[PDB]
Amino acid sequence: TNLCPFDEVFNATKFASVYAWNRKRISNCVADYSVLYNLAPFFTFKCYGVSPTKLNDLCFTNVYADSFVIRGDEVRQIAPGQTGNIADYNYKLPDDFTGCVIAWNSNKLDSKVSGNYNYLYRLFRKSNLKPFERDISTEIYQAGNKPCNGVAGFNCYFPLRSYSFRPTYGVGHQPYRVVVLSFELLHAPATVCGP
Amino acid sequence: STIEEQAKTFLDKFNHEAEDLFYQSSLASWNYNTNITEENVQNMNNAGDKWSAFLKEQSTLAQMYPLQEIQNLTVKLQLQALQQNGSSVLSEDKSKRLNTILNTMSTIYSTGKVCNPDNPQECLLLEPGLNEIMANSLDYNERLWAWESWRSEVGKQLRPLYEEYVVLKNEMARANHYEDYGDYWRGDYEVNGVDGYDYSRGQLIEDVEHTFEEIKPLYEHLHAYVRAKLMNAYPSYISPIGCLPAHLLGDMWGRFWTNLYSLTVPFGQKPNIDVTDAMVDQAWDAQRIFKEAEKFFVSVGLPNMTQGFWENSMLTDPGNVQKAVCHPTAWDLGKGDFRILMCTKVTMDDFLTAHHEMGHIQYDMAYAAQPFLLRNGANEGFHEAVGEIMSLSAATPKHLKSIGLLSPDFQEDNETEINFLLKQALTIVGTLPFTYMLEKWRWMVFKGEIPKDQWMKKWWEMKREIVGVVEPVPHDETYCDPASLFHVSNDYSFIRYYTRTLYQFQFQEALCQAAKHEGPLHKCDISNSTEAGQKLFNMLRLGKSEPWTLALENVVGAKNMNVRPLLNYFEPLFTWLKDQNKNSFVGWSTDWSPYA
Ligand SMILES: *[C@@H]1O[C@H](CO)[C@@H](O)[C@H](O)[C@H]1NC(C)=O
Ligand SMILES: *[C@@H]1O[C@H](CO)[C@@H](O)[C@H](O)[C@H]1NC(C)=O
Ligand SMILES: *[C@@H]1O[C@H](CO)[C@@H](O)[C@H](O)[C@H]1NC(C)=O
Ligand SMILES: *[C@@H]1O[C@H](CO)[C@@H](O)[C@H](O)[C@H]1NC(C)=O
Ligand SMILES: *[C@@H]1O[C@H](CO)[C@@H](O)[C@H](O)[C@H]1NC(C)=O
Ligand SMILES: *[C@@H]1O[C@H](CO)[C@@H](O)[C@H](O)[C@H]1NC(C)=O
Ligand SMILES: [Zn+2]
Repeated sequence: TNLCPFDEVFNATKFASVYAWNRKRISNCVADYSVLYNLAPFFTFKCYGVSPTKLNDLCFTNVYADSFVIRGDEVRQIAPGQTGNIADYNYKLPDDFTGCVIAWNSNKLDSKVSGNYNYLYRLFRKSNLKPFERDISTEIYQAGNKPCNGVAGFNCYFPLRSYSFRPTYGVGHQPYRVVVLSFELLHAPATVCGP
Repeated sequence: STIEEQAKTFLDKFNHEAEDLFYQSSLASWNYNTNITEENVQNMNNAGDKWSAFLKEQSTLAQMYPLQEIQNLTVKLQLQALQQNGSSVLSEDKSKRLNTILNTMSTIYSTGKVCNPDNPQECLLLEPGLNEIMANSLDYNERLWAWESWRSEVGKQLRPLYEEYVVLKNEMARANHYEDYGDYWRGDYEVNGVDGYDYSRGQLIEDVEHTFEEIKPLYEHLHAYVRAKLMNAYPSYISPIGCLPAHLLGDMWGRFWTNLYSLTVPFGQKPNIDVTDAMVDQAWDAQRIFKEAEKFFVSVGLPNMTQGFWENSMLTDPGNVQKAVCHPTAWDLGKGDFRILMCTKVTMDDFLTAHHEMGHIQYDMAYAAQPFLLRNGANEGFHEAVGEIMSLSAATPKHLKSIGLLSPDFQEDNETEINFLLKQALTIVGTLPFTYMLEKWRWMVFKGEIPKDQWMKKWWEMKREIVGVVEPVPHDETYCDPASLFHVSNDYSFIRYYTRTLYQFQFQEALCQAAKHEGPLHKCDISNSTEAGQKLFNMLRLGKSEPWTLALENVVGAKNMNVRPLLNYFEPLFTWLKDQNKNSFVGWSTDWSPYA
C-alpha cells in the first residue's frame, strides 16, 4: 500500500522554473487521485487520452511527474498542439499526449510586493522544442548575422528572463503552479495502479 | 535575416523589458499619489529616472534600424514612436538651457504671487488666491485687479523666457525635419502609408478652421445672449455691440464660461436636476457609485471590473494623517493592474466623474492585448472623448430615472432643458473659440508669421476678432499673456480640447443612433444597448495600432473630424438663442475697448 509520493510533487516548498522544468519518476506505488482537490479550487485538471473519472481504477507504466511555474495566460499552452513562448521554447507536449495537466493559482506563495524574481522562462531560441525536451542553456541568442561571440550586445540577447511576480498583478500575469502527469496506459507489468 | 525581422525581435525584447520597468514607475507613482511622504517622492522620482533612462537607451538602439527598410506597418509604428529623438537632437549645451527655461517658467507660474494695493504682508498665488476672485467675485474692479496684476507681475517675468523658448523649440523641431515646433505638435495626427486613411500635418489647420466656421453662428448667438445678460449686471462697463471684457468671463482667461451661469440662467425658477439628495436619501456610498458605473458598462457588453480594481483602487479619501492627491485619475499600470484614484464624495458630480474615469479604464482594458507602444488612444483627443460620453448618458433624466435616483413620475419641460444646454454651451462651446485662437497664435508664432515686437498686438487683435473678447487694459510687448495660462508656459499642446470636443459628439451621435434613440440628441442614454457598446469596442481595442481616421470610422462611419454632430447636440439651444437675440445685436465691433 505504498501511497504514491504526490505529497512531494504538489506540496513541494519550491517549484522549478518552466525553462528548467522538473521531472519525477513515479513507480511501484498506489496512485490515489482523489486528494489532489485539496487546493483552493485548483483551476485546471484536464486529461488527454484518458478520462479523469476513471483515473483511480486504472493501471499504468512509465509514470512521470513534471512541474514548473508560469503565469495565468500561459496555462492554455500546456496542451497538445499549442504554440507560444512557453510551448515553443520551454515545455512542449506531443500531439498524441496521454496524461493529465493540473494547474492552480499560486499568488499567495510565488508573489512578492517588491516582486518575485525566483522564476525564469526562455524568450528566444533557434528553433522550437521537441516534445518533452528540456534546454537549460544560457547561450547568447543571435538575432543578427554577425556572431554574438557569447556576449550580450546589439542583436545579441540573453535567452532568459524573469517573471517578476507581484500580487497586485492581474490574474493573467499571476503565478500558476503546473503539474503534468505522463503515463502509458495498460502496458507491460503495470508498475502504478492505485485503487 | 532581414532588418525587419531583427526589429521584430528587438521590439520583442523591448516589450518585455518595458512592461516590468514601467510597472515599477507606475507603482511608485501610485504610492506617492495615495500616500504623500518625502520617502515616496524619492521612490517615485528614482523609478521615473530609471524609466526615463531606459527609454533613452532604447531610443538609441531603435535608431539602428532604418524605417525605410520595414514593410510591416505595425512594426514601423512602434519603431517610429521609439526612434523619436525629441530634444536630444540638440547639443548637450542647448538642451540644458531649454530645460532651464521650461523648469523656470513652470516655477514662475506655480509660485508667482501678487499682493494687493495697501497690503504687502498678504499675497495671493494663482491657486487658490486669484482663481477664487476670477470665479466667484462679481465686482468689476476686483476682478480687473486680479486679471491685470497676474499678467503684469508674473506674465512679464515669462516674456523674455518665452522668446528663448520659441528659438530653441524651433531649432529642435527643424533638426527633426519639421517645419516648426507647431508642425511638430501637429504630427500627432499625421498618418502615412495607408490608402484612404492618410492625414497630413498641414491638413489639421484646414480641418480645424473649416469646422470652426460652422461653429461661428452658434457661438455668435451664445456670445450675443451672454453679453446682453452681462450688460444688465454691469450696465456702465459693457457695450451692447462690443467685445466682452476679458476679466468678466468666469475664470482668469475666459477658457470656460461655466461660472457665468449664475448671471445668464434663462429660467431661474425651475430647479436643476441634482440627485445628490436622493443618493444621500438611500445611503449610497463610494462603492455603490462605482458599482453602479460598473453595471452601466456591462449593460452595453463591456466587461466588469477586475477583482484587482476593487482591491487596489483608492475610492475614498483616507482622511487622517494619510494625505493623497485627490484629482480623479484612472491608472493603467500594466500586467492587468487597473485602478482609479478618487476621493469620492456622495454627490451627483462625483457620480458622473466615476462614469468618466471608469470609461478611461474600459479603454485601457480594451487595448491591453496590443503591444506596449500601441496602448493609447488613436490620437491625443480620443481618450478624453471616450470619458466624456459616459457622463453624457449617465446624467440624462432617462438614465437617472431608470436607476431609482430620480422619481419615475418626473416631467421634463423645455425650460429646464434649455437651462441645462445653456450650462453645457458655456463650458463646451465657450472654450472652442478660445482654444482655436490660442493655438492659432502659437502656430503662427512658431511659423514666424508673428514677429517678437508684435506678439501681444496680434494676440489681442485675434481675441477681439475670433473670440469676441477685449482686453480691459492696453498691454505693450513687455507682457506675455498667453504665458499666463498653464498649458502655454508649461509647454503642452492645446488643440486637443478642440478635437476631443468634436470627437465626443461624433461618438455620442453614432452610438445613440445604434441604440435607436428617438428624439433630440442630448436626452440619449446608451444603456442596455449592446449594439452601441460593440461599435465603441471595435475602436477601443484598436489602441494606436491603426490610423485614427480608421479608428474614428469604426465608430461614426466617417474618416474625418466632423462638427455637425456638435451642432446637432445644441440645436434646441441654438433656435432658442436666435429668438432670444431677435431684438439684440449679434456680432461684435473690434475697436471698442473698456479703456476708452
Ligand atoms: C497538500 O496539503 C494539503 C493540506 O495542506 C492536503 O490536503 C493535500 O492533500 C496535499 N496534497 C497532496 C497531493 O497530498
Ligand atoms: C505611508 O508611507 C509611510 C512611509 O513613508 C508608511 O510608514 C505608512 O505606513 C504609509 N501609510 C500607509 C497607509 O500605508
Ligand atoms: C505584422 O507582424 C505581425 C506580427 O509580427 C503579424 O501578426 C502581422 O500579420 C504582420 N502584418 C503584415 C501586414 O505583414
Ligand atoms: C465578472 O463577470 C463574470 C461573468 O460574466 C464573473 O465570472 C466574474 O466573477 C465577474 N467579476 C467580478 C469582479 O464581478
Ligand atoms: C435596463 O434594463 C433594466 C432591466 O430591468 C431596467 O431596470 C433599466 O431601467 C433599463 N435601463 C434603461 C436605460 O432602459
Ligand atoms: C416650450 O414649448 C412650447 C411648444 O408649444 C412653447 O409654446 C413654449 O414657448 C416653449 N417654452 C420654452 C421656454 O422653450
Ligand atoms: Zn478623463
